[PDB]
Amino acid sequence: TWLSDFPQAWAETGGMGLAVRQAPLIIPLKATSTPVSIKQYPMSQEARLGIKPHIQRLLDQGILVPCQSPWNTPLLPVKTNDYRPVQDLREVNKRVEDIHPTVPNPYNLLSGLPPSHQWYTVLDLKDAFFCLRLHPTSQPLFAFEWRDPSGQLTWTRLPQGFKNSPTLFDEALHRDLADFRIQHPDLILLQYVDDLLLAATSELDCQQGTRALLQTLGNLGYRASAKKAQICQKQVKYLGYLLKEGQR
Amino acid sequence: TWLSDFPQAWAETGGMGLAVRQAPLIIPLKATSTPVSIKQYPMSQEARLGIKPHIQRLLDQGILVPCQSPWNTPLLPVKTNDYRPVQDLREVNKRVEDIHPTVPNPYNLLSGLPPSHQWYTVLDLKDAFFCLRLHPTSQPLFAFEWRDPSGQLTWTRLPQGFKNSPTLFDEALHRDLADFRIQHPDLILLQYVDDLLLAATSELDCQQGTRALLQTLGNLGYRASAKKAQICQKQVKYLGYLLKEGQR
DNA sequence: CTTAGTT
DNA sequence: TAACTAAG
DNA sequence: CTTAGTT
DNA sequence: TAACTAAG
Ligand SMILES: [Co+3]
Ligand SMILES: [Co+3]
Repeated sequence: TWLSDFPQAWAETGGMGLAVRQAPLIIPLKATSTPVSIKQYPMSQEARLGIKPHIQRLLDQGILVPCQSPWNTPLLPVKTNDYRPVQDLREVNKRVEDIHPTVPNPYNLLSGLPPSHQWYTVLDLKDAFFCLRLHPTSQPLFAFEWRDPSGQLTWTRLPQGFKNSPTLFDEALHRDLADFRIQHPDLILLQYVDDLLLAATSELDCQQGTRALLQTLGNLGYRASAKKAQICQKQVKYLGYLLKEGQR
Repeated sequence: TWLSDFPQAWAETGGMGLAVRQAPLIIPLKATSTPVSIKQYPMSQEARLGIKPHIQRLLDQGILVPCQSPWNTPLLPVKTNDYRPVQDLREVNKRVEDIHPTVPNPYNLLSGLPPSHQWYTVLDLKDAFFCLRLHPTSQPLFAFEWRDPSGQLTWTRLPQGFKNSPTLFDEALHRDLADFRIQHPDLILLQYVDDLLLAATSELDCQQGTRALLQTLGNLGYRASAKKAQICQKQVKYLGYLLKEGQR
């Protein structure tokens, strides 16, 4: 009943997330930056047809909305022999002011894992970035032209490929789990963007903790993949390392 | 009468030099080195004809002599639209043990020039290397095949292109002028392989010094170019620098 | 002649 | 990874 | 589509 | 100074 007991925590049975606690972000520009409008490349009818179902959803979910901006970047058809929209935000990235990296690199992250905690739970957050709202004055930065034969659509949430997206989500989630960290000082919580690791002393403290977290997460607005989940094992796969009794 | 007063000091009127004080050198090998015999490349009759007059002289002067060695390197025709023998000692160089560089680089050499000494004399030594005898056990290293349609000829003096030749001549001449340096402490003598610089306080001390040196050199066995000579000036050309009142 | 070393 | 030079 | 960066 | 890749 791991799934039944926490409906709002899993993407499979929680719909879509929304970090309600987090104010919509602004994307500060470089003092030199001016809009760039890149024309849309043509696109096979098949490609454009495989991309419509995504543009349709995110439009109903209010993640995409129409707009009218001087910023415009191209959209892409990419093949898993299926299609999925991919925006080319490289020219926008060049113009966005950089932020200080806070995401610790995986090695130093795992350093702070006491060997005493041998009961692991691993969760990846589903559509992590969309959980973070964009402030309207920043939304025009990622507009893109769309048409199924027109005009511009942009994002209302932190988008795929925005160079600062992983750092910003990290700062957001660390903020939002600050409480949890305090409510459960016997547990060890590891944070790398969207991938989490919870380690405990006993299989008791692990399950009880995995519930406290899965509840904390659903309420706060994020969603985890019930598929790729790994609940209360002594052996889990976190950020490419294998964890078997404290090794790797 | 600069020329008349010192016949044995100038190559023009002193024939050929011979550092009589210096024992014939040995060329120590690398512990790994074994002879290499490189076959002679063909050679236009014109080239070979322009090279015969040199091979003829150095044979009469006893600088070249016949021999029979496992070492053999190629001889070269080079164009000044005239010919002059040039040996390719590169493969022998690879096999000769290196020696510690003692030749100071020109910058640091000129550093020790007191501005008080503004009266210069500059001399280049003619056929410097041939003034140094080779020990017979080392001579076979630079053999080369010669024929005016055969067999090997080698050198009895330090040869053109031997990688250690300039350092060895420097050590030799510094040795041989150690006395002079002491006999004339008011003069400044500068040594770079074959190019010398003598600087003095007065034009008196310069001329008197240039005589003491030109005599010291002739007796010891070296010869200077009376052509390219520069005697008692306040402005001379030494190792590419211009010396005008202590500048450069 | 070959070749050590160069955007 | 495409010759080109100066030097023996 | 483009393009940052690689013996 | 000859493309070739992965990534947006
Ligand atoms: Co160059
Ligand atoms: Co690679």
